Amino acid sequence: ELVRTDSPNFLCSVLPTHWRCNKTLPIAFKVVALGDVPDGTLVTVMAGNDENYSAELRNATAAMKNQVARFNDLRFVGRSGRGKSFTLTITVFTNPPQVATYHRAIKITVDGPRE
Repeated sequence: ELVRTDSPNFLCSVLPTHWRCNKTLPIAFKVVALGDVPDGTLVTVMAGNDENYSAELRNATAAMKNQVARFNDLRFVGRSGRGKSFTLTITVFTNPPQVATYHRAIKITVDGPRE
């Protein structure tokens, strides 16, 4: 497995985002989504609080084609956030929109423990 979504059939590789305005970190990113679709899917990273749905990202909206993606552009809690958890979701790119959510969302810091 990998950072899977609803099922181990759609797999991600990212590093934690437990703070506001993630930026283009040197960590880079990958996704692999196994199915019969001609494309792969669309991954969107959304920070809310079960009742907030604020979402806010900086290119953390990313599509897949040969059922794979390669990038470093994706940005979580983009134009800032506070008091929210990171609801990473895979939103599918065909007639039946297949919307899948990531196991563990972890609440984000404004400032930090110390800097």
